[PDB]
Amino acid sequence: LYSLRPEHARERLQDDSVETVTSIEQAKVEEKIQEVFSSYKFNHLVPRLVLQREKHFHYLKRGLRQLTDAYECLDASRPWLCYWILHSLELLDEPIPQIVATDVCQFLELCQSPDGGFGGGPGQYPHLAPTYAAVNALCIIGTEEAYNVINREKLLQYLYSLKQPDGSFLMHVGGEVDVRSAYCAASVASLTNIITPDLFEGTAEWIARCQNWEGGIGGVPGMEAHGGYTFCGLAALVILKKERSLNLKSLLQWVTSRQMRFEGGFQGRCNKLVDGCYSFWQAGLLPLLHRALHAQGDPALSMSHWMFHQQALQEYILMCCQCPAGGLLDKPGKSRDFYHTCYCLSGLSIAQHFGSGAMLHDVVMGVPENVLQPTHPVYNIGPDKVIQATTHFLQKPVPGF
Amino acid sequence: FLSLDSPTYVLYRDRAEWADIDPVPQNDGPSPVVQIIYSEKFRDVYDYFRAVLQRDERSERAFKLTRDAIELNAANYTVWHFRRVLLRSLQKDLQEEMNYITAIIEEQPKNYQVWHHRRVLVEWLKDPSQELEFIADILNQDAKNYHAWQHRQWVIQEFRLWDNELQYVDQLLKEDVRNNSVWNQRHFVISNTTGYSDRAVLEREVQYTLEMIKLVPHNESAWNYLKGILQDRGLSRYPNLLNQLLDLQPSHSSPYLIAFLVDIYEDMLENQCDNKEDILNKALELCEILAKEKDTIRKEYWRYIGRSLQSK
Ligand SMILES: Cn1cncc1CN(Cc1cccc(C#N)c1)c1ccc(C#N)c(-c2cccc3ccccc23)c1
Ligand SMILES: CC(C)CCCC(C)CCCC(C)C[C@@H](O)P(=O)(O)O
Ligand SMILES: [Zn+2]
Repeated sequence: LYSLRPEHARERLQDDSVETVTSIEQAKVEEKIQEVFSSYKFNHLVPRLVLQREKHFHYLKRGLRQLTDAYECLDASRPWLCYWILHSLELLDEPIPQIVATDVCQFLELCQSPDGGFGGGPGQYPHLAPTYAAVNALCIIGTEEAYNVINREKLLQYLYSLKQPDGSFLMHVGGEVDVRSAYCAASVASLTNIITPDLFEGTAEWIARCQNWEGGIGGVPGMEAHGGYTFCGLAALVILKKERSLNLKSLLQWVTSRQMRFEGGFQGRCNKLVDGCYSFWQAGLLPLLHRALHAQGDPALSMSHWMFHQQALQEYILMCCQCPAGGLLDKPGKSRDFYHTCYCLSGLSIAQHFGSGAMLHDVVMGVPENVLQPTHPVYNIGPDKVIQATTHFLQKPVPGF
Repeated sequence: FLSLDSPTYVLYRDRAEWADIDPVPQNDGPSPVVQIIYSEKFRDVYDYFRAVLQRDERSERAFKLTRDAIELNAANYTVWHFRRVLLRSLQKDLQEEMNYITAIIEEQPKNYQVWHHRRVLVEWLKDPSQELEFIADILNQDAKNYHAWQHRQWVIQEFRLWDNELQYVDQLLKEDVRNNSVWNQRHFVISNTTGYSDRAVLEREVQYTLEMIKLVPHNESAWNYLKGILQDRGLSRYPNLLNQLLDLQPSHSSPYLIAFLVDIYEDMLENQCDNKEDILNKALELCEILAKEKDTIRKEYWRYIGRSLQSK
């Protein structure tokens, strides 16, 4: 294993002797991680990287049905819990009973607002986040029923209701603005095929202004480059087919710099700590960047791997972010939740599968049973579900008015 | 009026002034999913919120109730909304409210609604007089709270309060030169006040940056900054660059020095330069070192740069 190797111990932090709050914390994680790494040597067992698929499955299976009051803090993001769970399973190649799916369908319907879009739960004002989640969900299911839950004509209205003159969107009426909204909108609109000609007028330009001196993209123009926002941006641009609106070069150098040389995982921001979730938000940018670059005929592109250490990331996830009881997590010590479960797995899969036209060099760490189903680098749902959905809605007319 | 935490706090259902209203319960459908098991308390407060909201009862009692509903789940933007409606309708003292939100933020400096709520207030009052001090406090407990910084940048731009921010930046950088947010902020500030076209400024900036580098050679921010302010105009327009950098090879080396060099070399090629051939070689060798020995975590990238460096 790349991480368990002896020279890898040189990738340890260089404090420069000038210790700051940042050094301190980093160093802290590094030790906690080292331990996990050396877990094997101390105990005298052969290291065997295994994905506790069953344990995860029972965890997810359960949550899809009910959660403890510890989840009250999310009472406004239910569609999300749907998605997360409904995707993890999806990745775990687990089943979505034709009855459970229905209930979901039925529940989401209750979340759907009469003004279009979705709310965090029944009776809540529509919001782009839950909306993005709801849709993905329905898609993951992918049945006449699921698809038919989505009111396209209303979706558009809503979408337009949040559209801003400078090209950005609000997350919700009277709500804040940041890239999330752009990606949210683009994702749902495209999938459902409701993109009118002016819908995203100037949006690409707004997103473009979010890219800063770091090469990364921030929440709003002027802000620090951030993994979560960077994905939203790029992805958003890919959907609109305008990735070129950015300086992909520096973008590339920024993301790639986000992988922790010692930990293997990614960090959301330069000089921040590793965090499982960024296994997707950050790592997913590469597949996106591949297309983009390949799109402008880039010869120097690999035909077998992503421009990031697929190995290291798989190790990190597998070794460090798995919860014995099931569920994945931020980092050792951190508690489990469906968000990280959903994204660690998403990262894994990204790390396990490459493509580039007709190439297909998968890379599965440890037990081959560890391989996951593939996920779309833009929507973060099964590429088959994506294709399946868009085409279904494709046979509907864009709600012109 | 009655704290969620008073030992003497209590169920609305159980309240005398709350008997003229029938608690509207949540409707999760006959066959629930991701259904949360709320505390009798949590359920109490919200069943009642559903009602007041549903009635659109714009009353003082409702007002006080959103407070409880927010404390129970500060992320509930719907309640946050209705609260703003009540603020306008009941015509509530906003500064009073400012204090409220101020305390809430101290408690959940990472919630999205709270910060937005505050921005609305400030907007309403057109009064930024408290912001920079408040923010500083929060950044004092977490020098990297994305929201705080975001909020600060809004206050600075909107109300054109640029005068002492660089000073602030310098302060924080002294506290943790590795604080990427500050480096960013630094860029935010200068680029919006004087800009980097000013020779003197430019020089000042790099000088300073070269210092921090030649002080904590493995701190990446400084490097990205130096690269940032430079790269927009061409590293290769910068002769001594390569050299001074070259001097730090044995004295302040890191894969960053190497990457930077590789970067310079790139531009020195884009603009065409004598010895280019050699330059290309020197560059490719660095690519490999970084790829093979110096910074293998991104070997995919480093070799890709080697290949690109071939075509162009
Ligand atoms: C501390 N930390 C380290 N790593 C992550 C975190 C924080 N945490 C995890 C979070 C919060 C609430 C519930 C769950 C779950 N399950 C997960 C965060 C932090 C910021 C954001 C943002 N933006 C999100 C987030 C992203 C995407 C969809 C969401 C839907 C609902 C709520 C939050 C969502 C989550
Ligand atoms: C489509 C989406 C809702 C995408 C959300 C993507 C994100 C994970 C965004 C992260 C939001 C922010 C500002 C997080 C920061 O607080 P931190 O870097 O501390 O995690
Ligand atoms: Zn995380």
